[PDB]
Amino acid sequence: ANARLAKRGGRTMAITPRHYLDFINHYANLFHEKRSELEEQQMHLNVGLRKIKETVDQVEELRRDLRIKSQELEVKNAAANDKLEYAVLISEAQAIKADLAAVEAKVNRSTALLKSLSAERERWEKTSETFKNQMSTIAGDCLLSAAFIAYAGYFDQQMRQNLFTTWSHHLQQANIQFRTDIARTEYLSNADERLRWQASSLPADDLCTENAIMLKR
Amino acid sequence: RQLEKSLLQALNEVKGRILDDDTIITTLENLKREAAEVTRKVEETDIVMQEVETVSQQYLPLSTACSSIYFTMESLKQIHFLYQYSLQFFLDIYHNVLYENPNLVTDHTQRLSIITKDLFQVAFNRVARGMLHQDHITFAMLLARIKLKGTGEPTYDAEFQHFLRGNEIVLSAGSTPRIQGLTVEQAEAVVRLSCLPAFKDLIAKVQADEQFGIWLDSSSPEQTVPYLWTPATPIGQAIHRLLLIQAFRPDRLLAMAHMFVSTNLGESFMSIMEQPLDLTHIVGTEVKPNTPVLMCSVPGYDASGHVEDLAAEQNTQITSIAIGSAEGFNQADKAINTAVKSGRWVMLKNVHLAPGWLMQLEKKLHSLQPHACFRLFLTMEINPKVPVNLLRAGRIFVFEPPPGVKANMLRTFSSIPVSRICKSPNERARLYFLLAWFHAIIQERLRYAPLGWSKKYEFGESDLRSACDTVDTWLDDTAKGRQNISPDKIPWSALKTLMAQSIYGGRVDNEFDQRLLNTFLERLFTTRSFDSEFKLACKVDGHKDIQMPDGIRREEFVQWVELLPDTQTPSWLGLPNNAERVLLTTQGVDMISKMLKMQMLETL
Repeated sequence: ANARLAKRGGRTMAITPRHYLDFINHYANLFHEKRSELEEQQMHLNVGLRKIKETVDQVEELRRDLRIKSQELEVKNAAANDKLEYAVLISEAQAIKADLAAVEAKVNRSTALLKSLSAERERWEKTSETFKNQMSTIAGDCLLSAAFIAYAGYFDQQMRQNLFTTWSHHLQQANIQFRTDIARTEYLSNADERLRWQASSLPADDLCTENAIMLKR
Repeated sequence: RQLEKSLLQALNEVKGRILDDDTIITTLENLKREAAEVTRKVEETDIVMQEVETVSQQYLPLSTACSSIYFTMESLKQIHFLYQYSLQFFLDIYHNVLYENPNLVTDHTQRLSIITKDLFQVAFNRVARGMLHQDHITFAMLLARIKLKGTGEPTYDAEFQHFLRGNEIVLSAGSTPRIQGLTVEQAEAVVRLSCLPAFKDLIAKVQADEQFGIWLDSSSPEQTVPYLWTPATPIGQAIHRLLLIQAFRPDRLLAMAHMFVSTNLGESFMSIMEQPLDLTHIVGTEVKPNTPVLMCSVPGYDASGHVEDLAAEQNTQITSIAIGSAEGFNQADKAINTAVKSGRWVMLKNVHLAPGWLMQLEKKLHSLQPHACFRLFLTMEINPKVPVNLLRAGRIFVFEPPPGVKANMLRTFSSIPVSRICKSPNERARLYFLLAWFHAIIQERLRYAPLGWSKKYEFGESDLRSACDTVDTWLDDTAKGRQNISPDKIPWSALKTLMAQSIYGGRVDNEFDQRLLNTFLERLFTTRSFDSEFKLACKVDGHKDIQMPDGIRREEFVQWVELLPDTQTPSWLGLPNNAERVLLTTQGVDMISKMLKMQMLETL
C-alpha cells in the first residue's frame, strides 16, 4: 500500500518493525480488555437475571398464599354466619381481611415491578443469547481494531478505508469471523468519552474521532 | 446511560428478595420517571428531524459546492507548485461572501442564488489573482464543471470524459477518411470522435455540409460551428461545439473554452482579471494583518514599484529592507518588531534567497499577533526554494506581463498619474497615448519569439518610465508654457533617435532588431503630424483596420482603449496571423494535460 501510494504520487513514509511490535501489543491489550469487559457484563447480567427469577418466584408464592388465605377468610366468614363468641370471630375476620389487603397491595406492587421489568428482561435474554456468538468474533475484530489503531494513522480517509477493506477481505477469505455490523469508532470509543471529546473542542467527524482514539490509546 | 447503569447496579446489589424491600419501589419510581423522560424524547427528536430536513433541502447543494470548490483548490497545487491555499483562506472567502452582500434582498430563494454566484465569482477572483494566465482557463473550466454538476441538468459525463481522453485513447488503424478538406490528423480526430452515439454519422455529415467548408475548417471558427450535438440545452450545445472544434481546429480551443465558460457562468465571469490589479482595496480589506502579502513575480518584471506607489498614495511608511545578508536579517527583525509595536508597514525585497531565514520568519509571524493596520510585504521570484509554509501563510499575488494590448494600455494608463498626463500643452495626452501604444506593441511581440523579437528582451516598466520622463522633459524644453503646439514643432526626430539609441535600443543586440525598432518608431511617431484617420494597424487583411481616436483628452483616449474589441490577432502587432497558432495549440494541449492531472486525483 505504501509503494502504491508512492507510485500514485503522494509522499511515502517508511514502515518499520516497531510498527509491527506496537500493533501486536495493541492486539494483546485490546483482546484482554474486550474479554474482561464482556466477562464482567455477563456477570452483571447473570446476577440481574437470577434476582429477577427470585422476584418471580416470590410473586408466585405471594399469589399462592393470597388465594389460600382468601379461601380461609371465606371459610371463616361461613363459620361466623353459622355461629350467628361472635365478637372474637368478627375481630379475627377483620384481622384476616387487613392481612389480605396488605398482601394484595404488595402483590399489586410486585405486578407493577414485573410489568416494568419485563421490557428489560426481553432484551437481556437477547443479549445473553447473542453473547455466545459475539465471544467468537473478538479475535478478528480486535485484530482489525489493532491494525487500524497502529497502522493507518498517517493516511487520509480513502486510503484508511482501502486498508480496512483489504484486511476485511483477507479475514473473510481466511474463514475468520469479524463483527461487520459495527463502526470502528463506536467499538473503540465509549459514549461518555466521546461526549468529553466533543466538549473539548473536537470536531464531530469520524476522522477526528479515530484520531482522538489513537491519541487516547 | 445513567438509567441503564444505575438500574443494573441497583438490581445486582439487592442482597435479598426484591419484593420485600422499599428501595426496589424507589427504583421502580426511578424507572417510571425515566420512562417518562424517554417518552418526551420523541417530540424533541421530531423537531430535530424537521429542522435538519429544512436546512438540508435549503442548503445541501451549497455545501456540496463548498466541498467541491475547496477540494479543487487543494488539488490545484499539482500544477505550478507555487500556490498552496489553506482552509483559513477558504474560510476568509466565506466571511467575505456571507457577510458582504451587494444590494443587501430578504428573500431566501433569491439570496441563496446570489450567495452561490458571488461565491463562484469571488473564488475565481481570489484564486486567479495569484496564478499565471496559462491556468486561468483551467480554473474557470473547473468552476464551470462544479456548477454543471451541482445544477436539474443532464450531466455530460461521457462526452466530457471523451474530451479529456480523446488523444490518449487508441483510434482506428488503417482507416483513412476523405482528405477533401481535412488533414490526416483531422481524420484521426474524426475517427476518435466517431465513437460517440451523438457524433455517429460525422463521416456522412462532413460531406453533407460541403458548402460549409469555412465554418468547419479554416476561417475563424469561434463564432460559427456547423451542425449541433432531440432538443439540446445551451450548455450541451456548447459542449458539442467544443468537442467539434477539438476534432477540427485545435488552435481555437482556447476561444471555445472561453465562450463555453461564459455561457456556463456569465460573459463577465472571468473578465475582471483583464483589469489592472487593484492592490489598495485588497491590501486594506482582504488581507489579515498577520498574513504577509507575497508578491511573486516572473523574471524581468518586478513588483516593488506597485507597493511603493501604494504607500505613497496612502501616506504610510515602509521600511524597505533588501534581504541577502546577516545585517539585513538584523534590521529586518528590528523593523518587524517596531512595526508590530507601532503599525507601519515593512517590506523585505527578494526573499527567495534565504529559505532558512524564511522558516524562522514564518514561525515568528505565526507566534505573534500584530497591530491592526500593519501589513508585511514580501517580494520574490518564482523558484522552488520558496517554503511551502510561507506560501500557505501568505496571500499570493503573481505579477506577469499583461495578456493583451488592451490590458497593457489599461495598466500603463493606470500607472501614469492624471496630473502628469494632463499637463500643458494639449498634445501631451496624445503623445503619451502613442508611447503607450508603442510599448504595448513591443511588449506583446515578445510573446511570439523568435518572430516578434529575436531575443527575450527585458522591455519592462523602467523603459516606459524613462520614455515618459524624456517625453515630458523634451516637451517642456520645446513648450515655453504654451497651451498647444503645432505638430510640426514637436521634436519627432529627437524622440525617435533618443528612444532608438538610449532607451529601447539599449537592450537591442541584432542590427535586424535595431532596424525593426526603427521601423516601428518611424511608422508610429509621425502620424502625418497628428493627421486624422491615422491607420495604427490592419486587424484583418479583408476590410479591417485600427485608426487613431479623434479625442484630444485622457478620458477620450481611455474610452477608446475600453472600446477595443476583446478579440486580438497578431495582425494587430504586424505579425502574420499564423504566428500564434502553434503556441495556442500547445497551450490547449497543456490545458488538457492539466485537467488530466486534476481528474486522476479526484528489463529496461
